[PDB]
Amino acid sequence: EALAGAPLDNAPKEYPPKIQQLVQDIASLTLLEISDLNELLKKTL
Amino acid sequence: FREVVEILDGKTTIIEGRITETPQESPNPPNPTGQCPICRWNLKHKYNYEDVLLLSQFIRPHGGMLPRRITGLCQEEHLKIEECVKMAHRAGLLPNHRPKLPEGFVPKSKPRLNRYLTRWSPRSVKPIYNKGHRWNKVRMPVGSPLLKDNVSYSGRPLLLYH
Amino acid sequence: HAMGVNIYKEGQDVVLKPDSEYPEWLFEMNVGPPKKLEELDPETREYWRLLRKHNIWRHNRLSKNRKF
Amino acid sequence: AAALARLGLRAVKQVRVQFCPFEKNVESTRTFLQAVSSEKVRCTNLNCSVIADVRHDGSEPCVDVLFGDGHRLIMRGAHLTAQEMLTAFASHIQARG
Amino acid sequence: SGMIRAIVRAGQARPGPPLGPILGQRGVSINQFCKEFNEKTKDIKEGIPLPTKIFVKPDRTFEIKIGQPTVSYFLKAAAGIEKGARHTGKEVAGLVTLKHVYEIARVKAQDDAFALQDVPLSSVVRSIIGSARSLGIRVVKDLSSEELAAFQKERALFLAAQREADLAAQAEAAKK
Amino acid sequence: FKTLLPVPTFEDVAIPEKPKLRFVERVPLVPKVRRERKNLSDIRGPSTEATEFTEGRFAILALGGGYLHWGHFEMMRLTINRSMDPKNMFALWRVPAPFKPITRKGMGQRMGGGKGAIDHYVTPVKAGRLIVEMGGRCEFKEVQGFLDLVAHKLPFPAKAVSRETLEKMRKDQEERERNNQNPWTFERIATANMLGIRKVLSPYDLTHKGRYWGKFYTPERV
Amino acid sequence: FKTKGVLKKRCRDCYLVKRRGRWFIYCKTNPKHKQRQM
Amino acid sequence: PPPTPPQEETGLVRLLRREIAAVFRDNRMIAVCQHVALSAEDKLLLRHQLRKHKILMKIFPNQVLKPFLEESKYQNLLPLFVGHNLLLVSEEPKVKEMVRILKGIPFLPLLGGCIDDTILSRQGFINYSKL
RNA sequence: ACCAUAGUAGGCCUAAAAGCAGCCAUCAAUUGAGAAAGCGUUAAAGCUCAACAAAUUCACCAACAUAAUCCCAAAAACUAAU
Ligand SMILES: [Mg+2]
Ligand SMILES: [Mg+2]
Ligand SMILES: [Mg+2]
Ligand SMILES: [Mg+2]
Ligand SMILES: [Mg+2]
Ligand SMILES: [Zn+2]
Ligand SMILES: [Zn+2]
Repeated sequence: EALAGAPLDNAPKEYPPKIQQLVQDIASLTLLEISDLNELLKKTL
Repeated sequence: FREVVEILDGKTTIIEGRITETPQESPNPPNPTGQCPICRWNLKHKYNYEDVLLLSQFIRPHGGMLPRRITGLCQEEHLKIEECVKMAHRAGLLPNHRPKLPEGFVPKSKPRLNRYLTRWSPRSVKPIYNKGHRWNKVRMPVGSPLLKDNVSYSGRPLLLYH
Repeated sequence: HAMGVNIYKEGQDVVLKPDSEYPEWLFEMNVGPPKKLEELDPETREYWRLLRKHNIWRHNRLSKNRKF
Repeated sequence: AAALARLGLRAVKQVRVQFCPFEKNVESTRTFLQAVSSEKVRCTNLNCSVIADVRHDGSEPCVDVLFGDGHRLIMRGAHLTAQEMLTAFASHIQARG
Repeated sequence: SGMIRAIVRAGQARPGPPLGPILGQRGVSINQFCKEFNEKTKDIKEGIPLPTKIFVKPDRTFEIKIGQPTVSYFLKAAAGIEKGARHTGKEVAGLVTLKHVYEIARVKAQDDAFALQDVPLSSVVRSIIGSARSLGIRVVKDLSSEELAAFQKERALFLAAQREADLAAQAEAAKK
Repeated sequence: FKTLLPVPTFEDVAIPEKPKLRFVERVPLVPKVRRERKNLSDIRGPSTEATEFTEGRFAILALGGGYLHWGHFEMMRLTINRSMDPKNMFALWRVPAPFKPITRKGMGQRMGGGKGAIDHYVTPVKAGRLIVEMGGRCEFKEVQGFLDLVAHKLPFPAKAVSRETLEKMRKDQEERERNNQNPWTFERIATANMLGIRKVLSPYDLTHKGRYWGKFYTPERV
Repeated sequence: FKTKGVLKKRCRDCYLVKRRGRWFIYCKTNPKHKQRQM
Repeated sequence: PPPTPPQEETGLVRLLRREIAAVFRDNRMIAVCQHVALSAEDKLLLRHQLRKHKILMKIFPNQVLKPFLEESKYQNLLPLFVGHNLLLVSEEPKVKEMVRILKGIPFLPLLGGCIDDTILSRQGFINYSKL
């Protein structure tokens, strides 16, 4: 494998795709799953 | 080939290095498996002081020489190149590789003595006043012992001391 | 100053703690023979330190004929 | 490191070295920075401040000094070698000031 | 203007040699240093020599920092001998156990040279044992029952050895 | 960064008592009263006696022949005794005392009249004879460095040599001799008497093979 | 100067230079080390 | 040329290789620095000030460093290791008290580094410090 | 080229022997540095080598003035040579 390319502050625009796919996986859920997710995150942290 | 330019613009000095396009090696050497540049171009024991076109390749524009780490030559052939460049410089070849100093060209001296095959320097040889007979003779060296390994088409050895 | 150590004077001159308070590593190291080159493991940094010390000894023995 | 120490760099006010370490042509700049930041050069005079600016996408390796003859020497070492930079630096900054 | 390393005994600081020609060469007043050294040192009643760093300044003033005492006096006080071995390795100077070396290791853990170091206690106990290797005192792991018989033999043996050495020195001085 | 190398450790070297060079005498304790002829065959030719090492690992090798007397012996003794370490070095003579007497006639009188009076005593040394042999637990380099000054001041040409250096030059001589390119050599000419060369050559030259001429030995001869 | 047959450096600051066809020991810190081959 | 003689890696080379493997394995913060020749008192005071917050520092030769870090996953750090260098080592990375050291003296550059398997620049280290 | 910080005035003798008139040990820190291979001091202090780290063209020895009437063929490094 290989490591990251280390972008800098001159042209920083590239967010990681893991963050975007986690945002989409959150946003594809209903409010009962929002409450379950919030309870399971409050219990762990 | 990298050049440096020094610029003075109102108590500000700017020093810059700029790359100029350099010529490359010829594509097909006759002996590709040779390491050394002369010994792969099969010019070993071939060139002389007269070969201006090859001695112009391994020299600076101010008449200086390039180191063996840059040139890639084997040590004996680098010494042969150095001796032949010195011999051509005292022989009057390479007239355009002298440094420019426009104040000094105008005050002419006595005309330049025509010479060639000079192993030594003109300024450091004492005249042979005493000379000698045949059973002890002070022989003036002509050419250099570094170039005795050149090929002989006549078959006779090159007379280096006469 | 001068002090003579006796049966009481060798224990009352300082705080003599029991051996169980003391660690293992003071009993671990050697006392009397310094470690030689052939004894130590070749994958030990102290072995290469000893070899380097022998190299400085060799260099000092070689540099005895300096004219400078 | 010794050439700047012998020459008396007490006439120099400010040094800055701005470079990008992730490039390939800044090693001469790093060597020149380590030359001007050595111990004897530092203890030649205590009133001279040296600054080591580190960037990533600045894309210009450079050194810039100011000294009290009204002079500012700026040279961008990208193709220059460290010996050339040291020689030009000394032969300007000790001849002037 | 410079640095001076001076090993000075605790209760004796005098305006004479070696403190005279060394510190008076720098141009610093000797009496002020003697007063400040006696003031800083007089709280220690142990009578122990101290290596001290004198930073002499270009305006002819001075600064003083006190360090930990010497390994030689440490191990001489631990082994109960007055002087070191004449021939190191051919003979032993004294006998101690590991508790003396370990206590000296905790004492020298606050030295100016070694406190600025980050080395553990194993390094300083190795340093004191290595100093003992040339100082002539041989350590033992566990001698606590045996060191009574060891001292009882070795005091008489070294009394005879010191008497023989004194007789040999007197004979050499008479023949020289 | 550089890689460390193993140091040669010498644990089998034993230093004998009195490691300095033994004092030699001006005249042997029994004087030779009979004046004998001055043989030059003890200088001429290669050395047969004491051409190899016995105890030490370094030596002074004599490339030429010549005489040694008490001045040279005192020179070698004093120089080695002040330039070596007695704890780490020991030295040994591989040459005897000055035993062959050299006579002089009282200078200024005419030729003839008989033999002169015995002036001094010398030792003959051939080519390839070891003079001083040194041993110890240290390397060759410092020993060579202080033995070249000794070997330079001797009458014959001499070198500071080790065991490895002596075998190196000997097998170098052998490979040069078997890698002779020309078919004609001194052995083939002189032993077979080619072109009647024995009229000019000496009977000793069959043994010397051209490498020795008088007291002079040239190692480049083959 | 001193005219000699073989040349050596009497200190570490001496240097070899070939001038006028001859070899020179030149020294800057100690000028007494100036030697010339014959 | 003649066929290539195979050079043997020695015990010192193997020891430094496993030392680099260990310091790149067990640690969380590995920082690169351009090493500057200082006063020796300043060097030892720097070692004590890094001992004040448990960060260590070593120098590793590039002859045994550069091929190992070329085969390793940290190949992007090769331009920072062409010249003179220094390695800063931390368990439990906390970089306020290290940048507080590196701003107190103006001429010790922070080139880059790697915290938690991510390669960062000096400004990246600064942002991670304020975070 | 580059760089030099630790026990530590290692222990005896000596007016003084701080790596270094002499004798005995020659350990031990830091990735790195010999109880020190050369200069220096009355004793110090200090300047250099080795050791890290930075890199890497090659580096063993070899060279030595002169006479007396006026120096002594002229000269030539390649057209083919058992
Ligand atoms: Mg001779
Ligand atoms: Mg160590
Ligand atoms: Mg060095
Ligand atoms: Mg004359
Ligand atoms: Mg004529
Ligand atoms: Zn070639
Ligand atoms: Zn000199």
